[PDB]
Order: sequence, then structure tokens, then C-alpha cells
Amino acid sequence: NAKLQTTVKVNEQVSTTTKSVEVPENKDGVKVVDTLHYKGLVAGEKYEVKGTIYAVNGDNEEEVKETKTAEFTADASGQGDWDLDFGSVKNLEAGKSYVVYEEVTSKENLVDKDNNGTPDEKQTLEHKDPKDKAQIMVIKP
Repeated sequence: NAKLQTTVKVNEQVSTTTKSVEVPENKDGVKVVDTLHYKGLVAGEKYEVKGTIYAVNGDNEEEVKETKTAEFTADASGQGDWDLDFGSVKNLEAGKSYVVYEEVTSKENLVDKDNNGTPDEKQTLEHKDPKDKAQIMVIKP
């Protein structure tokens, strides 16, 4: 029911579903922000987010380059955007591609998974797509 899509922004360049940003190499730092587009969350609840940047060659993810955790609050309508700011990310190398993965977990138990009338499980979302262009940056010279 709940869905998570993501959009990576590098400096002012924004990846889309049809076009990953091609970013001129700057090993001293490029600013990376990932927007989480969520739907189907519980209004006003806190959620813990863990974002990861991986070097990606095909479907195979290589090393983790960067990690960032944060706590957000779900919009009143249970759908909206969160910005996870990785800050200045170093040593993204020309000729390589990097993908952002997101993991979302409610602070509180919200799901009655055991069908006992009581929330007993956290609501969990994830977007870990190595082929999602919207979450990919390509570094160029």
C-alpha cells in the first residue's frame, strides 16, 4: 500500500526517471541531497531514515561511499517529500555511477501484523533499486 520513490540532486542538477544527472567530477566535494517521495504513511508519526550511496556497476553495488540517517515526520495527508542532505560528498570518480538507497522505519509500532488488534510491527518502506535513474548520478570529467 505504502510506496517510496526517490530523486537525487547533485549541486543543482536533478536526476529524473528518464535521465540521471551527469556531474563534472569534483573529488573535493559535490553536494548531494536525496528527496524521498512517500505515500501511505501515518499522519504525524516520526520515521527513521537511513540513506546510502553506493558505487554501482550494473545490478552489482560496489563499496558504500556515504551514509546519512535522519528522523522525519509524515505529512498530514500521509504523502509528501523529505529531503535527506548528505552534504558535501568526496571522491566520486569520473567514469563511475553512484546510486542512493533509502530505508524508512517508523519510530513506533504501527502495523497489526499478528492480527491481534494491537500494533506489533513497525511500518517499513524501502527503495533499493540499482537501475532507478532518478536515484543515480553519473560522474564525468
